[PDB]
Amino acid sequence: PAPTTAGAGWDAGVGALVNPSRRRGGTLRLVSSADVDSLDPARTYYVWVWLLQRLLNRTLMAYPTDPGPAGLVPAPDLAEGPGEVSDGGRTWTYRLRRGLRYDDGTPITSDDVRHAVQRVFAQDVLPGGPTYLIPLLDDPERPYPGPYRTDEPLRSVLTPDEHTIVFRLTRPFSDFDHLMAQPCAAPVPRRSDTGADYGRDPRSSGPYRVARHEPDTLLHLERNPHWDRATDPIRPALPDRVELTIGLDVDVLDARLIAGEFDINLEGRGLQHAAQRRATADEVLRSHTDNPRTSFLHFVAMQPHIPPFDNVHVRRAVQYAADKILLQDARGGPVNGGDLTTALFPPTLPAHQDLDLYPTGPDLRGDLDAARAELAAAGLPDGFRAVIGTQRGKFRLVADAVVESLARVGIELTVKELDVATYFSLGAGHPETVREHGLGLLVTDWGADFPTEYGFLAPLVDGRQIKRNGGNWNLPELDDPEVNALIDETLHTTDPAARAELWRAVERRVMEHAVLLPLVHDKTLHFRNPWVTNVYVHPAFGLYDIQAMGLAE
Amino acid sequence: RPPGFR
Repeated sequence: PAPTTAGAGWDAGVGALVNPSRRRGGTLRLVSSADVDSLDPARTYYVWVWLLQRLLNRTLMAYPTDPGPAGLVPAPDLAEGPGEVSDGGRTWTYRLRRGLRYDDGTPITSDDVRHAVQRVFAQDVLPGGPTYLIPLLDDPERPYPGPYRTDEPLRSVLTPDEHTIVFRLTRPFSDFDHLMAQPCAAPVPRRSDTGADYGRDPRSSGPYRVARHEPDTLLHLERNPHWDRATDPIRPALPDRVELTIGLDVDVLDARLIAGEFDINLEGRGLQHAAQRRATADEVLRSHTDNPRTSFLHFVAMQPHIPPFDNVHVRRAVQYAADKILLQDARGGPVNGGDLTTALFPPTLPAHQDLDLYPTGPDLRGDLDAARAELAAAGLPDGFRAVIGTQRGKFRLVADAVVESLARVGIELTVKELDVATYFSLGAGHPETVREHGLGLLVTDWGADFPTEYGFLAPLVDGRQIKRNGGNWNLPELDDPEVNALIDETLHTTDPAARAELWRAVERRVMEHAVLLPLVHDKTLHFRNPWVTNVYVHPAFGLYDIQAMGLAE
Repeated sequence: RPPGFR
């Protein structure tokens, strides 16, 4: 086992590949504390299930097998080249490779990519996955009801022949290749589409297919005999089989992982506290551990619709009075609490910049003079009473640190815990819940659904992205027409450097509003057993790229 | 997306 033999070294899989190999064979033994959310490629949102989807299904574009920056740029997979952009970023054309096959030996055609995209529109039958494609492809004057309610194709998606697909968007969208790399755009042939039941027998265009799924118990993958290695620039497809054990307690999982009973943790939520201690303090175990950024941001939102948070000076007071050390310590410091940040973008993104509008003093513990001055400006010099919304666990400990921080300047906060299961949907994520319970501050964590500035920031701050019926991620309900207009400009800007500059302007404007208080970029500790080959943290996921892995002989 | 999660 790993505790008795040294590994590649601390962080060896962060920005590089550990134990490179082309050796095929063996069974990759994976573990997760949770079952998949779905085996329908359109109905998944879990990051680790998206990783699993790289074994099961190909897409037009896919993130390349690359530990460096280029891993963030979608590469041709089923398509012969990247999307060809015409009409100002409004029309995207792809050409499909010829002769490709599903696991049942039937052909992949452009009709199947159109069908997959159409399926997304059937939210009454196929909820659970990303819906970015809907506003880009739906005609508001002639709405598309999905492929079960009409057999007329979506008018914005053309298939001039079996190997060509054309997407006619409602507006420019610079990041369209990224949407083609999401699993909901993996082809689904209509002939095999059993709708609500698709996850029970999905077709596979990837190097593996589902052999057995027992809910809460196991998922076994075997090779897809019709996948063609010569046609796949992404996937080495090394193991003969992949076996996922499901449902273990998270500490039980760490223990058995470190003991060698499983090879890798697919779920990828990192070592829990006990194993984090064990692993980071033992010389041999550190050699088997990577500590990447996950690209998640932990932050507090302030909601102008909840008095007195409508006043920019109240919001700035909170920013100045935040004890950044105490808050990081609540989330795992002094040594394991993520990476301190004063701005929003993760350093994976081109726009990432120095921005600290509200510095918290030479010790980062709060500038209380600045905070009090802001409170005087708000006409509340002695403070005020407010409520912070959170959920039990780590979010609660962070809320407590906020309470303690702000008490120093007379802002008296009461904590309101919301239902854990629905926190992101019906709790923090519902504008009516937030108003009903007076949640002027909210504690949350956010990861982009694709590794770009738009994917990361638009859902958090774009006025058009306020979700009035739940699942809202623009928590302050910021609707600044200048912010919105800048975002629009990025979407039709072809030059990546001009785009970065525009996004720097958006971020600065968002911080001027002071509605988001960034706390840390999250970090995690992944453990890798030394006999696993090709282990690397995928910069697009913050998790190991499962599909690239093999087994040493 | 939101993060993972006695």
